[PDB]
Amino acid sequence: MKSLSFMRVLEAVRTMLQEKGGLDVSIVMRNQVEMPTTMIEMIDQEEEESQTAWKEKYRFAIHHYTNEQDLAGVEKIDTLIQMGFILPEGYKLVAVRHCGKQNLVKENTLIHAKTSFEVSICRELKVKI
Amino acid sequence: MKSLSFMRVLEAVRTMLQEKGGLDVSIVMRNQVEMPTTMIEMIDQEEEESQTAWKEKYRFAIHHYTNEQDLAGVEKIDTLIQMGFILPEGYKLVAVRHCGKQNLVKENTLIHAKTSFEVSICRELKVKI
Amino acid sequence: AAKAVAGKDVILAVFNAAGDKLLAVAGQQGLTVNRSKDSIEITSKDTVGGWKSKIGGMKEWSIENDGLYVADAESHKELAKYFESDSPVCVKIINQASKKGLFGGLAIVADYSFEAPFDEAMTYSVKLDGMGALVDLTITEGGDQMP
Amino acid sequence: AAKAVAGKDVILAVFNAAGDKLLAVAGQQGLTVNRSKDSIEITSKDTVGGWKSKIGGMKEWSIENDGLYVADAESHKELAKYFESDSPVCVKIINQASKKGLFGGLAIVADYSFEAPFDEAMTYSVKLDGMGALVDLTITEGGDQMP
Amino acid sequence: AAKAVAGKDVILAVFNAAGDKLLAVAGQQGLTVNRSKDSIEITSKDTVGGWKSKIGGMKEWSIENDGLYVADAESHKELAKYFESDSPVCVKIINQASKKGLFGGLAIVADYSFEAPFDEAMTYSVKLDGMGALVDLTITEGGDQMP
Amino acid sequence: AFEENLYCDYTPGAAKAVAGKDVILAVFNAAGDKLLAVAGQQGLTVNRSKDSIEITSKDTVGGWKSKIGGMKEWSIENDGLYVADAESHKELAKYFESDSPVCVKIINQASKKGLFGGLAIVADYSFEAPFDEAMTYSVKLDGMGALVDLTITEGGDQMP
Amino acid sequence: AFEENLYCDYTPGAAKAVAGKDVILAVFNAAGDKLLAVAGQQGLTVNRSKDSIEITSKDTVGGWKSKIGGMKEWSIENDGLYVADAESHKELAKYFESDSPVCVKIINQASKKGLFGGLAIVADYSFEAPFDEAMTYSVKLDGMGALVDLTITEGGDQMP
Amino acid sequence: AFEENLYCDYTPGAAKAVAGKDVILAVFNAAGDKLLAVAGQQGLTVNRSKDSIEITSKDTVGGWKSKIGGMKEWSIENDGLYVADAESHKELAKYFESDSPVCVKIINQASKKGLFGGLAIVADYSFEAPFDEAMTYSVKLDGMGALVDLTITEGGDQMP
Amino acid sequence: AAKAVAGKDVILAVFNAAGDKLLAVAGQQGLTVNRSKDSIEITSKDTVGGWKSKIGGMKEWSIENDGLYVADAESHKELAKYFESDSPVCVKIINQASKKGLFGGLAIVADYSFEAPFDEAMTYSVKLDGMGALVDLTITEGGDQMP
Amino acid sequence: AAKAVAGKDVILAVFNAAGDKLLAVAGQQGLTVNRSKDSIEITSKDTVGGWKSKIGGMKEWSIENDGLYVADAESHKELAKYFESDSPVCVKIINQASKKGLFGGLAIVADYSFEAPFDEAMTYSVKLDGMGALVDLTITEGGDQMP
Amino acid sequence: AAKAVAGKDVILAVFNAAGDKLLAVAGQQGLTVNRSKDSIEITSKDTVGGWKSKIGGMKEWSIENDGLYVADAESHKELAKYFESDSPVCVKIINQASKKGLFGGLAIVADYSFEAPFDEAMTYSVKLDGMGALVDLTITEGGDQMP
Amino acid sequence: AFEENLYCDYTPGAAKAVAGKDVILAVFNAAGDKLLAVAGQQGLTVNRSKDSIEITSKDTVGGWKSKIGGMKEWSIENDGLYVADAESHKELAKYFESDSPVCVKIINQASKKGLFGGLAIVADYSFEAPFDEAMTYSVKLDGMGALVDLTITEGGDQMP
Repeated sequence: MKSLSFMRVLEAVRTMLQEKGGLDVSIVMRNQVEMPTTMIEMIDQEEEESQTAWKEKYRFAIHHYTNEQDLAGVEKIDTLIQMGFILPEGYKLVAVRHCGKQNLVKENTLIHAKTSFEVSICRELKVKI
Repeated sequence: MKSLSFMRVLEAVRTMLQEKGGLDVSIVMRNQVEMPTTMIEMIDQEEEESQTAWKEKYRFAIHHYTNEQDLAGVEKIDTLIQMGFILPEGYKLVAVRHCGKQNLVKENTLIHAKTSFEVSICRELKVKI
Repeated sequence: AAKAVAGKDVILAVFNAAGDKLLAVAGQQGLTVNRSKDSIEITSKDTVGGWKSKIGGMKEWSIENDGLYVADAESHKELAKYFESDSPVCVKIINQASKKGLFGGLAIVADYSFEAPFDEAMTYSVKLDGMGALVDLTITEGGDQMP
Repeated sequence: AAKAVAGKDVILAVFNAAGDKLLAVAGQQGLTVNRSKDSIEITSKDTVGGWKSKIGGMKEWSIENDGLYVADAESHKELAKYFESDSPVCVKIINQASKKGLFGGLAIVADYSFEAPFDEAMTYSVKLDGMGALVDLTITEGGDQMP
Repeated sequence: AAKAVAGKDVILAVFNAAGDKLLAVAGQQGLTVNRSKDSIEITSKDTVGGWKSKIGGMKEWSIENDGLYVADAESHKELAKYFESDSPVCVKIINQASKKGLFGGLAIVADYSFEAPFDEAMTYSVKLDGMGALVDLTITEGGDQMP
Repeated sequence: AFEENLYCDYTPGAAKAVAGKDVILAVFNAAGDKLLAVAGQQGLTVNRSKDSIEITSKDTVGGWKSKIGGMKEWSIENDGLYVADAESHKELAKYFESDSPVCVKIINQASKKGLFGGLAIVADYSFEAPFDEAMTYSVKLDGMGALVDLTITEGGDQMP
Repeated sequence: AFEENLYCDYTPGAAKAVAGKDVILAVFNAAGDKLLAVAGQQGLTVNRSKDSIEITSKDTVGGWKSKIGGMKEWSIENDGLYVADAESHKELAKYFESDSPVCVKIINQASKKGLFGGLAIVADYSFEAPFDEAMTYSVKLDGMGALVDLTITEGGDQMP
Repeated sequence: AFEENLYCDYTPGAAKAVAGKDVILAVFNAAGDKLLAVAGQQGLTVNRSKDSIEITSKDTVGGWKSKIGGMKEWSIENDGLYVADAESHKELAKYFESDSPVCVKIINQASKKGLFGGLAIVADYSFEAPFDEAMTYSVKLDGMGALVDLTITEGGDQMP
Repeated sequence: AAKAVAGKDVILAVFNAAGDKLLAVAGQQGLTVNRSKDSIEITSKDTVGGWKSKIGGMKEWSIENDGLYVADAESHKELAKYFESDSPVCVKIINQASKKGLFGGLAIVADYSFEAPFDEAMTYSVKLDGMGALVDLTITEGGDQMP
Repeated sequence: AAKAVAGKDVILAVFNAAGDKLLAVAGQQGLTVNRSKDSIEITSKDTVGGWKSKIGGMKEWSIENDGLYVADAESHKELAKYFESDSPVCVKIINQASKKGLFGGLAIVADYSFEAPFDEAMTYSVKLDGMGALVDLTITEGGDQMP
Repeated sequence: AAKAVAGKDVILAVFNAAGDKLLAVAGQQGLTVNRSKDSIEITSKDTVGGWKSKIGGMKEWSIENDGLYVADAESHKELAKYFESDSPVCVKIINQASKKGLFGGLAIVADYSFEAPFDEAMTYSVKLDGMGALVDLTITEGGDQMP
Repeated sequence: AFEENLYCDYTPGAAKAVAGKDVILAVFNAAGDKLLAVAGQQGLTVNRSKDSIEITSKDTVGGWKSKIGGMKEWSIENDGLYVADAESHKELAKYFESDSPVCVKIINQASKKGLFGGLAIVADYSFEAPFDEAMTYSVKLDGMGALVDLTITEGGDQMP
């Protein structure tokens, strides 16, 4: 079964977020922004090592910008992402773990919280016939 | 059990610091600063290996800026951080240890002491039923 | 089909002394089931060919299980009684995801040992030697008492 | 020529009880075939030289196959039946790429064991002990039934 | 419950010569308690089936404890006397955090060896072979003298 | 079981072997209506011997020693795991104390064919109690009369 | 111990074995009121033999040798660890020097059932003291008459 | 050695064993005033037997054979390392060539108790010298008369 | 001189059935030649000194080879024929760089086994046991047939 | 106290032939002291319980010492003389930091080997097997000569 | 002193058939000189104490040498002849840096094997078993012929 | 060898062992002027036995048989490596064929002390040649009279 591109993962996570949290989340990543929002950045994608199944690790990021320190929003996004989401048929979401940089900085006139996630997706089992 | 977000760790440690040492310490990171203060810089959060328990390592930093050499104050901050803090139910601190950069510089017209901590938090033990 | 069975869903269960409860061994982290058969030799060289002839012999089975040790749980205080009382124990292998029984049989606690490393959690190991038939519940009807 | 044969293209196949269907054991992940011959000592000290004299003895063979374990596949529902009934099993090696058989023979299931790590899938291991001649199908015409 | 016991809380204690002081063996860094039983073979082939029959055998136990070695410690001046005098030693296993004993018994110091690396501290190893019953203190009332 | 038996030959033409777990000893009860299988059997030996009388005559060409076959006798040896409660063991003791000739049979319990039936006397009934093993028994039966071979004679297939 | 005993059969229908750690030799004291278990017992053997008288008559059809049951004798071998001050070991020596018959019994502690009782003489009381081992003893008893089998008779179940 | 002996039981009620390293054969010197322990002692075997006389009368009910006890005898076999200059080995030879009886005593050097004393003669004084080992000796002593046991009789506790 | 011989330049070759073609074993990846001699002990301790005396016994030799497996290779189609017929086989070791033979002799195919991973190419292993003398061609004149 | 002893402070020394000088073996990098005791089995099954009875047997000890090898050192010129001349060596283990002796005894040089790796320095290994008592100096007064 | 001897300075040398030349075997990369002495057990338990008495037994020695193998090197053309002819060979261990001999002996080529991986150079291994005394040239005068 | 012999006891007070490599067998040549050590020696066994006559009379209290020692005999068994051209072997064969008594001696070549001298007959002179070993020889000598013990008698120390 062909490897799933990061674009499908992005669509799936956007749909899960908007459906279960009512969150308007954009996928396109920007550099210089304004006004509070929530944005998803795909970092990278690689192959994990397991001699049982074809498995891939997708690392993405969630940028939450807001003029106020919003604890509830970041905690809710944490809960929703760590809960898991639906994938296109033929893929299994195995593990969602934190990895990479976790940051809470203030830029210009608003606070920027960066939360990086690493999700494991299995596509097929490594067995002959 | 779902992993803690870094922001929860920041809130717990900030509350512990303020309540036990009477220190006004902010979580939001600021780059160009003036007047003495104390700030907490979240570095990252990763998943450490121990094949009995789900344990995660949170690396953060404490920036202490003072117009004059503040010695016992950073001593007290370090000592309080090393004694441990209260985390929400279901999570246990395992060890608090120094890691990363430990730095003491003079910038602009004030001294900047950076003390980086790495804490281990066990969420639940790795066991089938 | 299933194409696989994830390992965190196969567990070892032990019948209590009365047999009314199937207690799942707490702290389980590993499980190995060994089933072997002897091979007898009948090579008599009045037979043409050139390959050494054999038949299948006698069958035996055993189970090894290791994991974290908890001293107060109900399951670990019963293995102690079984080991001390020299009594056969009823063991079962359960797929707690597919909810199907796999193998049940009478076994003898041959080894009940454990280690206490300084920088780790105190772990335990158990070996059960088979006394008689190990029933393959994957081919036989019944055997689904879950707990 | 081909200059190689990829390892994911040679598989173990088992004949069902009636022999009508060649079932490929599901979850195949590894395979090794051992074929050995004994050596006799004809070392008699009336011969010039200084080297030890030997001849060829008896031949035997064995097969070890391990992989992921699924208990619902018909292939694994037959291996249990053969194991419990002590009946000889018909085994074949198929190069499912070149569509040619490799080695067929009668074997006895000497071992049927499997492991359940908590962070992996439940894996199974099978040892088949040689019962009689192992017909080399690469040197003998025929033996190409595909399933 | 606790769901686990931290390994840095299980310690080994030795009764002094008069039995008045339970000395915690100084320098403890590891601990292993092995409890084994034999298996008798009762295969009588007038019995239908096809699986090998066994009964409970004979039980014994042993302990190995290793760590850093300090010669002037009181506990290390008691183990030496027991080893040199061929006298039984009373050993106990303590969960010093939960203030509960686990196993006590009489043992003989079968091995007392220690090794001194060039770039590391001097370490020691001890093996105690069981003389008789290893009394379990978790299913028996009493046995909680801490020191 | 196919490919025209190109490598797997299940054709029945012989057994080529008889597993020793398929041969058992059976003893007739005192009334003779029940064949008891000696419980705990683990070993079996059948001895059948004939002497040789020498008739070397010093007027025969050659240089070899001439003989004929002597008298024939037979005996059975058995040993195995012993329990004192089994009925078959409750019959061997009775025969031993009563000096009663006992009818014994050798049964291929797999092929359902008898092998040898005959009348014997219990010459030895001994047993051991090793401390790290299971207490086991040994029996010797001395043949009184012919050992009727059931592999050449017809009948004798009572399995119990 | 449940699921209708689908795989775990706990039904007691026999013993199928008697572990050798359960068969002990017991000796009656001089007064006959105390049964002492010989201390340090580690091995036991009971021999029961019968002679075979041949009656082969040269006028019998057949071709097999004729034999009957002769006379019966029995003996006991015991071996184990020897401690000199044990009461049982201080009694066997007395019987050995006095040439008195001694009453012996075979006891299964687990079944609490007597097996074989009789009168015997210590024909041999020897022991060895290997330097790297424990000093062990061996006793040989010969019986002057009936070895009463307590597995077929009623009574004789005193434990000590 | 405490906690009310909850798990550690030292309470002396027996020895439960006698290490073979504590049992040593010793002989009296020619003057009979010095008890010398044979150097290099590594093995010991004390054999004691009594003959059995058959009284089988063909008019006795039952079915077993009648026996009584005959005459008694004893012997000692001791082997070990041999050194030529030891007094014990310089005394054994004196007994050997002179054919004089020697007083022998078997002593438990741990319990400080004697076991058996007697008068014996060296019927076999042999020794072996394997090239890749230390040269080893063996001694056989046959007794003339009673082997007086010191476990039932009072006295005989001289150590040396 | 050469100061070394590259390991990819030394190969194992086999004579065909009639012996008219020297075929290099297709798929060669490794090679080991073992030549051993027995040792007899003659320590009669009438000799002064203090060192244990020894003399020479008998000489044996063997070859281990392994590599990738190609079923259609005629050399691989000849090793099977030699293994099946229990016939002695003539083997030679060729330095294809200097075009010089090294070792030739008669051997028996003691082991012809091969194993196939899932993520690699199917590999083969051959063991040849010496049937008598192994003549070294580096000391003796001749033995340079290349193919 | 100390709570530890650095491994660079436990050092092995031997006595010269006259015994007037204690020489530390130059070049040592490691040290291992083994002290073992045998265990007899005395199970007399007239006893209640279910555990196996044991007493202690004989005691013997051994020393492993390895390090860098320098030939001209006088101490290594003494071990060689002992190994050749089959004379016992008086060996002592001392703590050069606390200036305390630990263990003294007679030993035989059972193994005296050394290594000469291409990219390293020549390293030596020594095995000492003691004939009898290894008197420990940590429980008895005396044995404190350092040199 | 030197406090060390480099391992690239210790070499193995062989006397040729005539004995007029000392050959430095080409391609040397490792040396091992094993010297052992047996131990005879003199446990007679009429001796007070509690330790096992032993004496020195018999002495033996052996040499292991591995490295790169160039067949045309005339040094290797003597090892082959000695191996084939079962003739004892004179061997000397030489320090080419200090210009001092270390150990001379009469040895027998007990093992001569070599390996040819395709991704490396052909390496050879040689075992020499000692036929009697190994003269230690470090204590004895003389023995300084380098070549 | 010092610190007041605190742990190392170098004081020689005995031997406590004699390795078999120090005990050899030597024979006298025909002229009787050279003591030759048997070449290739690897084993030695000296047997010294004494007969025992029974004097048991049926009017003696007790129960033990009365015994008195009879005659004494000695023998030697040697074996080891055989080389044909050795002088000692070229002397043994001459004695074997000539039926001449040979003077034999047992020598402790380390302590330089004689042990046993006597006159013997070469009763057996056999040798084996296993194909995978060295050809070994075995010799048996039976003594014609007294074997003089040299550990109790002064003299007899000719070393060669």
